[PDB]
Amino acid sequence: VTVGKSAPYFSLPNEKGEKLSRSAERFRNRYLLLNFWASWCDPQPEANAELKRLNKEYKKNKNFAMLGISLDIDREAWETAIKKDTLSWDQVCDFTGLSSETAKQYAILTLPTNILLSPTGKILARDIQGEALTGKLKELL
Amino acid sequence: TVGKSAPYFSLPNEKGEKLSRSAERFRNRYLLLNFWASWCDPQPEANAELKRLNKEYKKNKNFAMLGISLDIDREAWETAIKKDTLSWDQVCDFTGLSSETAKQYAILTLPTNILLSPTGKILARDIQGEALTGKLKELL
Amino acid sequence: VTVGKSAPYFSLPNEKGEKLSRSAERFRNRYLLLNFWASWCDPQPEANAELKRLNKEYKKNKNFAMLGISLDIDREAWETAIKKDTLSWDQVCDFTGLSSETAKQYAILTLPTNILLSPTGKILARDIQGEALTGKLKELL
Amino acid sequence: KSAPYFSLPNEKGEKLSRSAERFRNRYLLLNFWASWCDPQPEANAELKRLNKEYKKNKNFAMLGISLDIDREAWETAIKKDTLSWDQVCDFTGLSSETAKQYAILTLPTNILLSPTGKILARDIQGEALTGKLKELL
Repeated sequence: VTVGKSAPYFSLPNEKGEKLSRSAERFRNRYLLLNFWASWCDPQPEANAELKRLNKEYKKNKNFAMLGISLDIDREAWETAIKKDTLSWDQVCDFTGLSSETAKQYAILTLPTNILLSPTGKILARDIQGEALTGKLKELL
Repeated sequence: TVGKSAPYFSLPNEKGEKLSRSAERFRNRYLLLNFWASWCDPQPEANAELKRLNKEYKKNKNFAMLGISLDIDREAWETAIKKDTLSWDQVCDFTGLSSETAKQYAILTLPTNILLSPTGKILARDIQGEALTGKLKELL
Repeated sequence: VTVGKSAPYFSLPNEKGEKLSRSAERFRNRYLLLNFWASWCDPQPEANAELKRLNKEYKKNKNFAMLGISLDIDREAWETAIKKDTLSWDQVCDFTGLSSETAKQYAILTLPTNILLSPTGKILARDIQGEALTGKLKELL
Repeated sequence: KSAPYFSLPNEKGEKLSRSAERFRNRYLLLNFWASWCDPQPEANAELKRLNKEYKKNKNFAMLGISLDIDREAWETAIKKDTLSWDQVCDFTGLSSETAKQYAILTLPTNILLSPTGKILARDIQGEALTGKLKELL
């Protein structure tokens, strides 16, 4: 799952229990930024500022979506961090933690970690953050 | 607690009748205990996933679910049971935070799920989401 | 530990690991409001708003103090709630959770619960909240 | 339950196991942590106090197991927080097989083992930790 490979399938429940995949209508045929995080890693002030910024900036852009994938094991901790940190974009978590199959299939090694996917489900960037991320999204969007 | 025997309990249900694991409706089955209380139930998805499981395995005779509440008020307890349609067996002995059941099962926070094997061994605890449903999908 | 009994001894670590007891300089000779809570029981907007009001109203008043005693078992979850909810007063937690010795000795049955102590360490009111708490303190201070 | 086998390299690159001379036949406190996820200072401050308190007690040892993937962040953290007891890391991160086998789901996490390798307690902090050790040692 290096850059240019196909992104592994996922189907993970959101804050309302609805399972989301890349082929959901909110995500299909878009550049999709996945941000892997967990409440038990907070605070992440710098990582969340960049994400919040990108979420406001491309709010209306139909070619972009963001999905938070949490490695929380407790839905109360997960929701509390979503509310406290205003994580307003789509959020999913299957409460498996460090043993998460999705983290393992995405080869995620530390948290937080951003993975950028192309409209055809190809990995375009791994652990992209900061200026490099703002830059990349400017070019692509 | 994983691997040790589940402590004995005898707790009254909504009608006032005492239940233990040796009850006919529980014995020799995988038994999911969910500890909860109406006064500490801040995430609706906790009950919704248990409702989905109750529906999904209701015809499986090797599975049963038991809600144990740390409520202290019978009326708040029955009200939450109806409000969220907690259909499976429901017990409560009205001791609250000093519940001896909770202390023997090493229940430290609410809500907590504990999965017991047919001979009463603790197989898993504190499980939610895929950690809960994948484990059950494997056992049943 | 009914009203008019002695408050049991406690010695519990705060956010910096210092053990606090009723005999600490910050609490001695003061009316002491204990609030028992847990991050795993949130949100509690009504309860917190009430405590936050009192904290502010009586900040200058050297005869009144507040102490949050949490039944959290995880430091991170407890701190996250302290910050999200701005629980500025003193906070202690020994990470024993719902079987806590302190909870049991104060005969706390549910959460959140307030216990009001006198300067001599005697129990003035158990499970006191809302208007009854605002009026009781006006009357005492 | 029994403690899975591991063999992990320390700061000097030597492999350590529960069977190592320095751990064998002792109560062993394992602390799982990483420098990239250590947001609460009191986690380490309490372990440092225990390291100090039980220093002479030869029935007891501590081992830190880090999920770091960068040797320089790992050692910097060890020096900064003065993590003076034994430290291992094998640089696999969240994919750590040791973390998976000990069912470590979140960080930090403490696991207490008996001399014979059985998991006596896990996920304990504060009085849950210091009280259980007082009662064993």
